[PDB]
Amino acid sequence: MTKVGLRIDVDTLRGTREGVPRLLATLHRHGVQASFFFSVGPDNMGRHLAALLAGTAWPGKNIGNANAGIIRETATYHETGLHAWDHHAWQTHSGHWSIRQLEEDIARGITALEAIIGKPVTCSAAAGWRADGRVVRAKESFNLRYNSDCRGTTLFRPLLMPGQTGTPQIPVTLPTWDEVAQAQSFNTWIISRMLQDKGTPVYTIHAEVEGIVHQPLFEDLLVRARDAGITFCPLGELLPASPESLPLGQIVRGHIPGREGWLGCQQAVS
Repeated sequence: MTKVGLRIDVDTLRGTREGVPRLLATLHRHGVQASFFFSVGPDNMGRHLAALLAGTAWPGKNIGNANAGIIRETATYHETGLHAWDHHAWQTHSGHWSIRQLEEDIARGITALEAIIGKPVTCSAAAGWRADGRVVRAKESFNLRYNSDCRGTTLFRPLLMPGQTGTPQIPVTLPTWDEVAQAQSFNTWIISRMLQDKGTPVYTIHAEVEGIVHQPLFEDLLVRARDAGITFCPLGELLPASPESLPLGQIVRGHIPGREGWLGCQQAVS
């Protein structure tokens, strides 16, 4: 039996409203505990040009204000953490932002999420994986249990400077749907990839996709993974008792097939 961390990205109001409760019903039926990362601030996801009315040229609606009961309900049965304040803003401008500006944005998000759920937030994940070393320094202020800011191969402590390591990093090791899409073969291929990972396999889905349109597909993936020997757990479950066991690494600006843009890429040391 093979533990695969299941991460779920929520980036829009409609993913939170309609995607998450369907995901909650599905995961409850199939005994699966997962890890949700909520975008709680403005839905400006439309500015990339229902998404046509997603803050395309006007302030977007607060996702966490408009869904504070779903979010609350999620954090009752799942590890819960912070995806973004303004997802569009982070993935578009964070690479030019000062370390103060990254700190301030993570603050805004963490506060909104703790206002909704009423308990400490222990993990986070940069929108679009738009993170690097500066984001590591900015996230060190909040001293979270772990963070999932990059694509890599296995969990690791980032090295901030010689002798000092940061808050542990739980990378996404597997490609996503939208990077590979045939649809009926994708489940069989991703299960193969989950079973042959040499690291710690962490899979990422999106509440806008696997929670809405491709919910029957993702529920099939649940069934087949149970049978091929896989069990999905929240990412934090993959940490050992001592973060000392985790290897040293960094996050650097790299590129991945299927994504247009740079993103955070785990690396080894010097």
